[PDB]
Amino acid sequence: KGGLHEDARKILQYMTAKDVVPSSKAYTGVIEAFGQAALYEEALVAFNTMHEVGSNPSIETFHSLLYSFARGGLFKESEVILSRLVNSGIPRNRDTFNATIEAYKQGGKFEEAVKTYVDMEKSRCDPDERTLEAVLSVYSCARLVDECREQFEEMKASDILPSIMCYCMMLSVYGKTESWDDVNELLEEMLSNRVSNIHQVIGQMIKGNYDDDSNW
Amino acid sequence: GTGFNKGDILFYHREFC
Repeated sequence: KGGLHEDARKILQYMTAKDVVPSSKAYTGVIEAFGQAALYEEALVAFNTMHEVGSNPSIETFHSLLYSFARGGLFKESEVILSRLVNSGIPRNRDTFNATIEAYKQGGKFEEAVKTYVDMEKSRCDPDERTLEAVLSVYSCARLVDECREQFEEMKASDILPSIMCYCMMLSVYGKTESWDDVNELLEEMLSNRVSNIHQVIGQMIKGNYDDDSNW
Repeated sequence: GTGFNKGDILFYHREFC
């Protein structure tokens, strides 16, 4: 969880040196630890070692692999893992769908990203805030202000206390087209933010009010 | 007569591709 790949590797080597067969959960943990630091080869080696010792992969292992590959944009590995899942027969939860969405988003395949989005909407499962966050990010990246603003006004109507991600993505997309009026009108409601402190701090610091040594 | 003189590595480790 903390992305301490070196410590996880040290613990794995220590527990292997004492004739202890590692469990599937421990291997999943070390795999996700290696994937945090973009060390894909070590994560794949650990995943391969899982089968050697008999510790079969679980759904958590596939989720960790999908997230690690999606962060780096390795969508070929994403589709390989999806094929592995489909031939394994494991049901695909929202994690698989949104991991695929963000993998295609980071890989730049916007059209295939929205194709997978509508494929997910067709079958089942309710998209969480993460799925709409991913679709908003992929829309903002591919120079689409209209879809971004539509999704922004649709999602904020659910009284969900919109997160930092949506505000930063909106600021980015508005700065793409030099929509200084939109940036200012978002900042006016962003500055106060009576509910949370993180939004207030980031909104004050982006404008330059916190650049001082005592204010940083 | 005939009785004389008493008569797995490299697996689960393939290239991921």
